[PDB]
Amino acid sequence: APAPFADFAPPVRPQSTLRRAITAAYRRPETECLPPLVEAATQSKEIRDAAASTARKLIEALRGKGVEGLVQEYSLSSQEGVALMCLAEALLRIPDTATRDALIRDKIADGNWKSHLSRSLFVNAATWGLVVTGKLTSTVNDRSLAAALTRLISRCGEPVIRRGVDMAMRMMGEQFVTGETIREALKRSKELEEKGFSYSYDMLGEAATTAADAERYYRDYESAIHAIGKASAGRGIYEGPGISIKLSALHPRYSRAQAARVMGELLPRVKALALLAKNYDIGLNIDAEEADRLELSLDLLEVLCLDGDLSGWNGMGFVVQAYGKRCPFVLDFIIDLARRSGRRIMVRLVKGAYWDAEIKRAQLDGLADFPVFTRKIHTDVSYIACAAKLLAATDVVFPQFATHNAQTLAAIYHMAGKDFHVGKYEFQCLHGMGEPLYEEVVGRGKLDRPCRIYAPVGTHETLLAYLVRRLLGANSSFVHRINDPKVSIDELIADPVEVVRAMPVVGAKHDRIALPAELFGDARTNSAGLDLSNEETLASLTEALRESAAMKWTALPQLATGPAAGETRTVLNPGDHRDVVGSVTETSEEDARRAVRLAADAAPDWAAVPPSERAACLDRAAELMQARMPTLLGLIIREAGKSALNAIAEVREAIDFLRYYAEQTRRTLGPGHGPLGPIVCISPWNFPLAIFTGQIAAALVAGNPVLAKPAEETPLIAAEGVRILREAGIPASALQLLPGDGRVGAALVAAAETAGVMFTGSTEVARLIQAQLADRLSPAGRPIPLIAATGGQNAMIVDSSALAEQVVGDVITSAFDSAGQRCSALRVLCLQEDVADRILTMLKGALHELHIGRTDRLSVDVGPVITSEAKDNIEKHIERMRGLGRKVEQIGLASETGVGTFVPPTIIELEKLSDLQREVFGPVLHVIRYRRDDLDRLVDDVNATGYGLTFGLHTRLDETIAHVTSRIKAGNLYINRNIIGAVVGVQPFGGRGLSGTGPKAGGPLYLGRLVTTAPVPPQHSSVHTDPVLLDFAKWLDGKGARAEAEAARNAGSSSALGLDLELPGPVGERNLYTLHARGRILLVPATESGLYHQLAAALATGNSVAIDAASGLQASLKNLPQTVGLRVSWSKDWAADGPFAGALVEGDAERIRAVNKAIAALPGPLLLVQAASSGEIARNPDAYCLNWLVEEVSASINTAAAGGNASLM
Ligand SMILES: Cc1cc2c(cc1C)N(C[C@H](O)[C@H](O)[C@H](O)COP(=O)(O)OP(=O)(O)OC[C@H]1O[C@@H](n3cnc4c(N)ncnc43)[C@H](O)[C@@H]1O)c1[nH]c(=O)[nH]c(=O)c1N2
Ligand SMILES: NC(=O)c1ccc[n+]([C@@H]2O[C@H](COP(=O)([O-])OP(=O)(O)OC[C@H]3O[C@@H](n4cnc5c(N)ncnc54)[C@H](O)[C@@H]3O)[C@@H](O)[C@H]2O)c1
Ligand SMILES: *C(=O)CC[C@H](N)C(=O)O
Ligand SMILES: [Mg+2]
Repeated sequence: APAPFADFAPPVRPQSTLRRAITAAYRRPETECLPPLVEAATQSKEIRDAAASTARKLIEALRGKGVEGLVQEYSLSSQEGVALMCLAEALLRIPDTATRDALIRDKIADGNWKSHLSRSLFVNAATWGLVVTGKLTSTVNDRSLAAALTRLISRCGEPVIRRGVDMAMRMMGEQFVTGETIREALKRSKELEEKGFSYSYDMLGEAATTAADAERYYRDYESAIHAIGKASAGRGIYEGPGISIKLSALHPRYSRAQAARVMGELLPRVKALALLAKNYDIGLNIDAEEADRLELSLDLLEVLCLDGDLSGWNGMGFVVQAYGKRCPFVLDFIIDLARRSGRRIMVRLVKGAYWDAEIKRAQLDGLADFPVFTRKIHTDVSYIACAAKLLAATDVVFPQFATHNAQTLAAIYHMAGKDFHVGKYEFQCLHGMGEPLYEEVVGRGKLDRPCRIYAPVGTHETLLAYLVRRLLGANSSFVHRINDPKVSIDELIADPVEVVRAMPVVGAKHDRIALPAELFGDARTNSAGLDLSNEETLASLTEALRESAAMKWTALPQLATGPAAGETRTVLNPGDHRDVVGSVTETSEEDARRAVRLAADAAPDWAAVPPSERAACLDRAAELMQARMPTLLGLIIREAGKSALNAIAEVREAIDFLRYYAEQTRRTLGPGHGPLGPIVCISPWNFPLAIFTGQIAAALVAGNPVLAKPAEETPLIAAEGVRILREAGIPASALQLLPGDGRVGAALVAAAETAGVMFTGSTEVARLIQAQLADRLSPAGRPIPLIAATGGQNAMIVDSSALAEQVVGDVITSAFDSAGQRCSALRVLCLQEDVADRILTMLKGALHELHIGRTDRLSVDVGPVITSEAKDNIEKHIERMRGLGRKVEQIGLASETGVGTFVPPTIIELEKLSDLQREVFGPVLHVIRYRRDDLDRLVDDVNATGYGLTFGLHTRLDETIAHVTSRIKAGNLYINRNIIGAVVGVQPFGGRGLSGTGPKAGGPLYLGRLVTTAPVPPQHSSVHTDPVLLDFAKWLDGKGARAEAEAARNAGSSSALGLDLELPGPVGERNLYTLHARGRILLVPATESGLYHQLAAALATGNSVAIDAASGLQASLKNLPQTVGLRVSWSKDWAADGPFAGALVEGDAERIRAVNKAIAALPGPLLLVQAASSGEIARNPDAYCLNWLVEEVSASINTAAAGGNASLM
């Protein structure tokens, strides 16, 4: 068999000294990067004065030389302007100019435009918003825009419509693009080519999703090289036109993880285009993209420049991004490569276009620092220093200075000195934007320095795809400052080098941008990830992973008295059974019962450890796991079948649980919050470290000793987690490990001294535990608390406003990551009928680009399922659907998978959602289509499964967001992003119905469930009072029940219903946390006062009730106000009147036990039950705790989804 990790992530080539200098600078501190940049960018006082003069002379011409004018002519509001442009865009999608004018004249200008024009008019309004207002809104308020469009048409008629159409036509055909086609762009370029300009054409392709998209982009590029070469007609690479390409357009898996495919499949295609450009002797420039593709692209640039088939041509070009901390070392490397190869490489120096996306990515991944600067002035100094380096090597490279900043331009112009010849260097600008400035530079009558115009080419659809990124003209852009008339010229010709030099601390990070580790401020330290695009990281990880596979991992029954003997068997890698991972010794049912007794007898000693010291253990346990992360990664990869990327996330999530529960402890717990006692923690195989650790850390920090029962498939990583927690100071008596199967779990739950159970697993097993536990009562006569986190049937809804490329990406990740073995995984994709065929073609194309196999290779996307039984179960489902006529799409599996348990990613097209009647825990996406008027019915079908865990929605339309998020009943919502990877303390995780009891893991109510008296969580309060509660309290006052009326009003104030908070997280995301009503609560009263207390508790938290008619208390609620009676029903057959969302029970100990057994028999969800005796209701106003009568909802909205980040102005 192949040696573990012997082929994890070998580099494309051995890393030269010059390449190593690049990698070493990836995330270098910003205070280290600047001093050498300032040294390099300095110039004589004489030069700086001449620079500021030239830069002032340029800026004064500009100030002395469209959509705004339209808004003025018709006195449009901002929303009218935006809506008018969306209307124009949709009228231009009408091809025949005469048909269009007839629709305007006879139907639009008069009738409701809403009849004549399956896709909102306002799909692109975020982009038109930028045009009109200069500000970017992530989503579209389509009801506001509809009203504005009606208003402006009813006011001004066909004339305003005509003017909108012509404006949009001019902007889309001549301003945003030089032309719609390359032939048209070439015809339009004649005029400025005569005035001394040159051109390079950008064909607006990028981010291929399928093989078909990449082939299409390739032939687009090929056919443009022909038109450009023919038009060039021998002018050469400096005077004549060239083309610019993006590598992500030519392959659907352009990434370091797929480097072998990139060199074998993408390189040959770039070489064939370059050969064509060589024959016409035109430039071919490789555009720069995200920071994690930079070094990968250098390997393509190296091979192309050493390829003798391309010799004799100096047209190959390459962009370098000055906002990147690697820029000067990249330039050293290129300059040396130009010397070795003898190719005069065309180096286009830009600042960079992905800034806010890079900030968000680094934060999300928990990396050590950013790969770009965080102050714009730092990018300027870097640009000017790299320009000096490039102007010293014009013998071997051709520098191309792409900038619109007049201060940068003047600096470069004077730095280059008096000698110039065409071919020494050039400036560059963007079509429609930079000509005014550079019409003051080009020509013998100005500065006599040439400028290449970068010219987008594309249809309306194409230009709009990333027209937002191109606009971002933000609060720090030179283009934005030259307009702003409160900015003086003296301000605009300020020298960035001298300003940075005289700052108190050179190169300081931006004050308002958090390093990834500091995302949560003083609350806690963020866990740290690893950069799998960093060759140094991959190299050192390769060795640690190899060394992890040599260990003899074991897991034993670690009882309080010491290791126990038992039945021993191997643990095999699910991706290859020949790979023995370790040995597990499993627990006898006798030692299971014995461990509970030792924990019971040791419980007082652990409760007596002060909360702050308990949390301090957890903080030490977090630090141990961060240090051992590489070794833990390797065990999770091989024991549980996970990819390295999913193993990193899992170890982070364990670290985060430990620090989050430690901080929550420091915020809440005191002497009056006593532990429950021994808690049994039972966990699933699919997050074998994270969920394992989170349940145990919570229970322990709340003062409870713990019996940890790991899933039988993943004991080894569990045993390691317990080793670490004990090393951190958890005493052996406080944390005992009991490996084994469901019998060991069932014996622990049943044991006499078990005070609480934390279960994560399947819904049916949680139903068996609930049944065990209804037989039992605590020594105080109350039910044994149960937290059950169970399965999901998670849907995503996509309408015709979504961007297919974003959707396919989020779907492929949500459904097939970890082979779909996430409780959160996407199970049902719901596609609006108009875009269903297009998205499904893309999805299937992207499916076939996934790599399935054993997960000790970075190249693997989808690993094995955990066992042969899981495989057989998943494959039964697939073949059933296949036998019912449903279209089934499956990738092909390589024969190497036969040594493991694999299921291929699978797409199944269903007719109705009720076709699918059970959670299928594998890589199996079901697809259904819906018509837009049936959206509300669709949300019902989603809710009707009974599950309620994760849910996703892709739309740009506020009315659809409002509608859908107010009707879906699920605990974790996701807008315009994937639906997996909830982050501790940011998206507190957990659902409702068949998906769990709550409270949410990694949320502020979790610890309260594990003590006898719940504390008040941080920020847990609400100023809102439920109005039916208030009517009930008045009814009680009317009936003479003064004391109960007062209790009712106190419950109204104590309720946290309506709490609405935003939680700190990464930039580019809004993460919200809210408390809602749970639903209909089953009330089982014994006395009239008991019923009034129960009803006040339920109403104060927004719930309706079903009251046990067998109680005989019907006459205690005569003459209810109508508002309260709407919320009240009576029930004789509890099972018929479900599903309920909780229960309140009054009785003595045996009444409680009987009612509890009858509630556990109700079909459907596990109910969170609270019981109290009549005397407890009288003595304790919190006998029924309001924390468990509300439902937590987490929502995460990707606010960078329109293409940029507004807040990072
Ligand atoms: C001809 C041509 C061709 C291209 C490009 C430009 C031109 C003129 N660009 C885009 C370029 O990188 C840049 O985004 C804009 O052109 C604006 O730069 P200026 O010098 O015009 O303006 P300006 O001088 O106002 O500089 C603005 C720039 O500063 C940076 N910035 C803003 N805030 C910052 C902060 N807080 N911290 C650090 N930096 C900050 C950004 O890079 C921003 O673009 C590009 N880009 C790319 O990545 N790949 C490519 O292939 C191209 N192609
Ligand atoms: N809501 C969540 O946060 C969440 C997270 C992960 C997984 N899950 C769910 O867990 C399931 C997959 O994991 P699984 O296959 O390991 O679950 P499972 O129900 O098969 O097994 C879970 C655990 O319970 C034990 N067990 C089995 N029978 C038992 C019994 N009669 N009494 C006591 N313990 C018993 C097992 O040994 C194991 O430790 C899926 O349904 C998935 O959706 C939910
Ligand atoms: C379920 O398996 C846990 C999944 C995790 N919380 C996530 O991916 O959100
Ligand atoms: Mg099982």
